Amino acid sequence: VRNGVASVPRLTRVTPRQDARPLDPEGTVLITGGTGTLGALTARHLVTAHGVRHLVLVSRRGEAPELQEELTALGASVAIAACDVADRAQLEAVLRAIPAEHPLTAVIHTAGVLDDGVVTELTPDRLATVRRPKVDAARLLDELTREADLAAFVLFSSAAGVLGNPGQAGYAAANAELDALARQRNSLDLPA
Repeated sequence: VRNGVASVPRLTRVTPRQDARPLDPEGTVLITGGTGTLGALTARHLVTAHGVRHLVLVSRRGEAPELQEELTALGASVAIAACDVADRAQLEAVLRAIPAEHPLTAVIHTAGVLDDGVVTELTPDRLATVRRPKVDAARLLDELTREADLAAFVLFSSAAGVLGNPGQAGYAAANAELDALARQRNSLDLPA
């Protein structure tokens, strides 16, 4: 209910507009959780379709030999370091390790851990744990890369935050906060 008028949320079909700024091929793109299946898929998509030969993967383990070799074969030089995207100092160090000759051209955020639980079984620790590597990590990416040459700021939210899924209240909160941060970045005219 805004200014006396009530409205209801409905999903409407969207015809995509081809107005977004294209990515710079000879730059680097950040992909959080690249070692994961979603991160590896996004990295392969960026290498194949967009022809990007520089990629940085941020994950807890910090290693992904199969994707590293796959992107090395295709000609993409990939630098991976052990860093949680939620933590500040490690993320700053990793983004400092990005070569000056290949600035960060785009940001992709697919980091996510599932701790699904019912409300009667819900505790604040689960909320903090689920919102750290997804919401706080995206906040850190927006905070540090607000000056960089960004054309894509991808946030891998889930249907729990929009449609609603039983037993995924913290996950839904994280997804909706990701949507809110993306809207905040878009209102600034930064890509999101």
